[PDB]
Amino acid sequence: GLMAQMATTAAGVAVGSAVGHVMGSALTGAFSGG
Amino acid sequence: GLMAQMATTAAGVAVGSAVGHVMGSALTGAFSGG
Amino acid sequence: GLMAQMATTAAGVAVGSAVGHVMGSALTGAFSGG
Amino acid sequence: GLMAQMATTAAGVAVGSAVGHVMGSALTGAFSGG
Amino acid sequence: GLMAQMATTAAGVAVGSAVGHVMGSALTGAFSGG
Amino acid sequence: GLMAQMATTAAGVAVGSAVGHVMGSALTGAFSGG
Amino acid sequence: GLMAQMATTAAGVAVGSAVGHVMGSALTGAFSGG
Amino acid sequence: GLMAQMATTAAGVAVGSAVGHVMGSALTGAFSGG
Amino acid sequence: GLMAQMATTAAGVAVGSAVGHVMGSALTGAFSGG
Amino acid sequence: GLMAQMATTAAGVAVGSAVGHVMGSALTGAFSGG
Amino acid sequence: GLMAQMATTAAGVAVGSAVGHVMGSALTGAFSGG
Amino acid sequence: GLMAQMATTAAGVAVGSAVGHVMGSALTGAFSGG
Amino acid sequence: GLMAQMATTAAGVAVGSAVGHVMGSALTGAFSGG
Amino acid sequence: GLMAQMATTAAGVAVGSAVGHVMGSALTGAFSGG
Amino acid sequence: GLMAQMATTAAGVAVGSAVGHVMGSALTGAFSGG
Amino acid sequence: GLMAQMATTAAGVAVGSAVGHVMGSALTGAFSGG
Amino acid sequence: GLMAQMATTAAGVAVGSAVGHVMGSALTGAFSGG
Amino acid sequence: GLMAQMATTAAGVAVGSAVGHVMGSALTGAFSGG
Repeated sequence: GLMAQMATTAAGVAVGSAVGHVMGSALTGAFSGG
Repeated sequence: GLMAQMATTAAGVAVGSAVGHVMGSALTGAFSGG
Repeated sequence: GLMAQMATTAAGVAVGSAVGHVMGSALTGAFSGG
Repeated sequence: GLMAQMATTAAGVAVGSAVGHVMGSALTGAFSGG
Repeated sequence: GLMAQMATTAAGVAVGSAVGHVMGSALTGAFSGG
Repeated sequence: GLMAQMATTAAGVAVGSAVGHVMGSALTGAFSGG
Repeated sequence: GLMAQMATTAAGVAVGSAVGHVMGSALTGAFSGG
Repeated sequence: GLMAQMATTAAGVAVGSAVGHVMGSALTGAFSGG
Repeated sequence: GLMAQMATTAAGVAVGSAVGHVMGSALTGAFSGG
Repeated sequence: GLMAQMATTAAGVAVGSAVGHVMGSALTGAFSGG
Repeated sequence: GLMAQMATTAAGVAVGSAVGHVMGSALTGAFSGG
Repeated sequence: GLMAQMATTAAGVAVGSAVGHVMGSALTGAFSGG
Repeated sequence: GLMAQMATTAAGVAVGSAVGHVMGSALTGAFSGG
Repeated sequence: GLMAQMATTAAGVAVGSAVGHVMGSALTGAFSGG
Repeated sequence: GLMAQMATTAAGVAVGSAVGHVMGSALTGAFSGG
Repeated sequence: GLMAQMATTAAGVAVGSAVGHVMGSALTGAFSGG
Repeated sequence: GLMAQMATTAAGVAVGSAVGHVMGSALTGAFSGG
Repeated sequence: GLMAQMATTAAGVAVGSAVGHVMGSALTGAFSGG
């Protein structure tokens, strides 16, 4: 099979932009205030 | 089969924009205030 | 079969915009105030 | 006087998030399909 | 005087979230299909 | 006077995040499909 | 007066993140598809 | 099968932009305030 | 007066991150597809 | 099979830009405030 | 007056990171596809 | 199979840009504030 | 007056990192595909 | 199989640019504030 | 007045890093594909 | 199999640029503030 | 007045690193593909 | 098999540039502030 992700961005003026892609992966994260 | 995600963004002026894609993945997260 | 997600955004002026896609994934999250 | 904007975000798992702030500015944008 | 805007967001799992703030500004936008 | 913008972000797992700040500025943008 | 912008980001795992600050500036942009 | 990720970005003026790709990987992260 | 911009970033694992600051400047950009 | 990641960036003026690619790898990170 | 920009970055593992500062400058750029 | 990563960057003016590629590797990192 | 820019970077493992500073300068650039 | 990484960069004016490639390697790093 | 730029970098392992400083200068560049 | 890394850089004016390649190697590093 | 630029770099292992400083100078460059 | 690394650099004016290649080697480094 075909598994694809696409993301096209166009702008006259851009201040903040971000693109993130995740495919077939294991992500684990922990956060502690103190 | 075909599994696809698409996201097109166009703007004259953009201040805050973000695109996120997740496919076939395991994500685990924990948050603690203190 | 075909499983697709699409999202097109166009604007003259954009201040806050975000796009999120989730497909065939396991997401677990925990939040603690203190 | 005091003019302030605040935005706090916390999440166990976040896929798409964006924050935009505009203060005392002139923004002009134009969009054309073709 | 005091002019403030606040926005707090907390979630165990978040897919799409966006925050936008506008204060004392001039925004002009135009859109054309073709 | 005091003019301040703040934005705090915390997450166990983050895929797409973006922060944009505009203060006392002139932004002009134009977009053309073809 | 005091004009300040702040942005703090913390995450266990981050894939896409971006921070943009604009203060007292003139930005002009033009986009053409063809 | 074919597994592909694409991300095209075009802008007249860009201040903050970031692109992140993850495929078939194991990511583990830990955060401690103090 | 005091004009300051701050941006602090901390993460266990970071794939894509970018920080941009603009203060008291003139930016002009043009884009042409062909 | 074919596993490919692509990222094209074009801009008249760019201040902050970053591209990150991860494929078939093990990443482990730890952060301590003090 | 005092005009300062600060940017601190800390991470256990970093793949793509970039920091850009612009102050009191004139930037002009042009892009042509062909 | 074929495993490839590509990243093309073009800009009239670039201040901060960085490209990072990781393939089939083991990365371990530790951070301590004090 | 005082005009200063600071950028501190610390990481256990870093693959791609870049820092750019511009102050009181004139930058002009042109790009042509062919 | 074929495992390749490519990165092409072109700019009229470039202040900060860096390219990093990692393939089939073991990287270990430790950081201590004091 | 005082005009200073600082950039400190520390890492356990660094593959690609670059630092660029521009102050009170005129930079002109031209690029041609063919 | 074929394992190749390529990196081409072209610019009218370049202030800071660096290219790093790692293939099939063991890298270990330690950092101590004091 | 005082105009100073500083750049300190420390790393356990460094593969690619470069530092560039420009102050009060005129730089002109031209590039031609053929 | 074939294991090759290539890096081509061309610029009208270059101030800081460095190229580093590592293949099939063991690198160990230690750093101490005092």
